[PDB]
Amino acid sequence: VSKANVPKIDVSPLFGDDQAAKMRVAQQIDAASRDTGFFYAVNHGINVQRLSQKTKEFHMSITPEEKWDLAIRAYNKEHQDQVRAGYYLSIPGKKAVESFCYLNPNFTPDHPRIQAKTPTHEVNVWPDETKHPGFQDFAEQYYWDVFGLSSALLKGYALALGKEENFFARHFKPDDTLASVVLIRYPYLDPYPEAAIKTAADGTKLSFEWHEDVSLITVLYQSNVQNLQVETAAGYQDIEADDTGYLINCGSYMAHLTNNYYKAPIHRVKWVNAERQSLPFFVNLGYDSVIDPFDPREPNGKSDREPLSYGDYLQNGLVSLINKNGQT
Ligand SMILES: CSC[C@@H](NC(=O)[C@H](CS)NC(=O)CCC[C@H]([NH3+])C(=O)O)C(=O)O
Ligand SMILES: [Fe+3]
Repeated sequence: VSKANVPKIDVSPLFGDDQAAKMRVAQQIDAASRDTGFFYAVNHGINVQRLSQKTKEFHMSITPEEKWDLAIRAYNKEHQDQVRAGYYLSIPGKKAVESFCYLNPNFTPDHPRIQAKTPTHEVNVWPDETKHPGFQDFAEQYYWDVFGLSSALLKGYALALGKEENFFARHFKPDDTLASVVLIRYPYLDPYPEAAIKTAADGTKLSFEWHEDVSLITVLYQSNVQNLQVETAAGYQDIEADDTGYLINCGSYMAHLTNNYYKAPIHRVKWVNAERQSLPFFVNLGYDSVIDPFDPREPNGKSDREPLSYGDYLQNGLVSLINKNGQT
């Protein structure tokens, strides 16, 4: 398989006030978005080594009892309110992956959307503080660090599409974003059960099948173990690993809003027998956020798509992804 073109882009100007330098970053985002759909954000300012260390400490110390106590409803019928947030268990002999998902720390018991029991909004669940000292505080702070990077990236995408820098960012707010962090553990297993390995039509062994992301953009940290592939006009291509940067791509809400000018790249996860991490941040807007679809390839910029609220998009997309590629 040939190597995919995934450029490294220094996104540091997006945190500053040099408008010309921001346009030069926006062009790089435009170019990558129009080519393979992927780029590595470098000079992003986040301490990813500490994120990996704290995540490993958690994954390797959590016990079976704690996983049931934090489990989503797909694994524990007693937790009917946990559709998104909580622990997603492995099934030894059958399913290797396991993970922990958390949402906006501002979704507290008194938040208006939590009081209304609005779909896709939940109060996070956390392990015992005595058993995992500092974990909740670290994880909540990580949400806000990656939120800050994501806001800066959204400024770059807006400028790239010919809009004002707050075009997307104005709908991405601390008090109501539906964004999520997922701490995914992909384990080393000896023997690796065949039931946990899928095979693509082209013969490639996979851990997760082809898909488009359910997001506006996805901001991903991964270990230094090659595993991702992107479908291009030249076929599936390997994405090189880089554990110092963030791998960025568009999700299907960006494809909808831009009329496929910036596509949501189809990508898949190869099977690798290695202990590693996949830590995505899905950049989701607010429940009622609606951006009128447009088309940057058309002179009048008009699109033939109907407006879709982010809440409707997200609820439907997450269900569809489970139906297509299985409960994770
Ligand atoms: C390289 S794909 C990256 C990663 N796979 C995932 O993260 C998959 C596909 S993006 N996403 C999902 O299952 C949606 C989770 C949504 C979350 N539960 C929520 O409530 O927000 C991986 O396997 O490495
Ligand atoms: Fe994905």
